[PDB]
Amino acid sequence: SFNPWFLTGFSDAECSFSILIQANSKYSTGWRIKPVFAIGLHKKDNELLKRIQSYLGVGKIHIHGKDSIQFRIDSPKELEVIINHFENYPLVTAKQADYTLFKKALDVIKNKEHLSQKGLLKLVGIKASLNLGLNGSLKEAFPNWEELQIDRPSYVNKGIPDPNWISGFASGDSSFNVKISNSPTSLLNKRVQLRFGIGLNIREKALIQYLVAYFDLSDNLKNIYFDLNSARFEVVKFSDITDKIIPFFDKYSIQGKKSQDYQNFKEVADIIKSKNHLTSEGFQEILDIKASMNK
DNA sequence: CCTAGCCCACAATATTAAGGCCATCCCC
DNA sequence: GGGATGGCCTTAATATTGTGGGCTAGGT
Ligand SMILES: [Ca+2]
Ligand SMILES: [Ca+2]
Repeated sequence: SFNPWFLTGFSDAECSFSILIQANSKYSTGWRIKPVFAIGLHKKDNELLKRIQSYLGVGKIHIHGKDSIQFRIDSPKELEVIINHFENYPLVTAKQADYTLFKKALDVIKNKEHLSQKGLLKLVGIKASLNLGLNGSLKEAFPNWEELQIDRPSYVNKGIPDPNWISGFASGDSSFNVKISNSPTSLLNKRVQLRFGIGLNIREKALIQYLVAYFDLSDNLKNIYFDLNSARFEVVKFSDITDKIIPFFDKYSIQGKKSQDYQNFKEVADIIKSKNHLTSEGFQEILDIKASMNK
């Protein structure tokens, strides 16, 4: 029906676990509490989110913006489903720490304890270390938030669990693109390369290393980059793309809007492999393909 | 009244999708 | 060594997580 590791991979890429504490005097604490699991996608991926909706058997899909939709689960009863899933197919990235805090928050909630002052203070303390933390509104309303705040759970990376996790994740958080460049020394005075990359935040250094080892690219100790904010890898060696990247994703396939892109990626790979990118007709073919990708 | 169900829609910054150009390879 | 690819480094414009707000119903 729907591979469960892909779902965890896609969720590592795309989901978010929020606990919203919204100011509202119609409530007895002055605050409403909203637990939200959410994946936001372009309107073009409504069918992917519908598949996810049936797989889980819970959740609703709503208009999210001019050309976007959101799959949302906000009920504590229905969130039992999404929690059970991840207990069985755990998040691989640091998101797992946001998830752990979301669980703790949800216990306060399932026990109606968020409707007391003691419970609210607990949630502020949990929310302090969750995603973007407290807005200004909460810091004003709870000046002692620093003391309430809880230790972010520490995150040690235990590895890639299943090849489907990779395609789930890559479906949301990888890039397939055409790298056009000037070439003085070539007869066309222009040049093409294919590029597959994944760019994450530096706290995922270990994951980026585990990924490059998984594809069998780790050879040489390079094409991996650690900027101060970003850990990244990019494959541009045509043989590496042809023999390691494509064969993987032919088997564990990219899903959603990025598959239209993977498909064009391969079209271009077919043109290069046949040396037709050295003719101007072919190089235009590629430029035309490129224009229509990711855009 | 006091709550959650359900829905639409913004924010700012991490991400996504590239682009420049030196180093290096190899068929010839 | 002409003609091509590999790889390190850089970056803009805005999707992407993450969030904010309000209408509604139902129990008590
Ligand atoms: Ca992501
Ligand atoms: Ca993504």
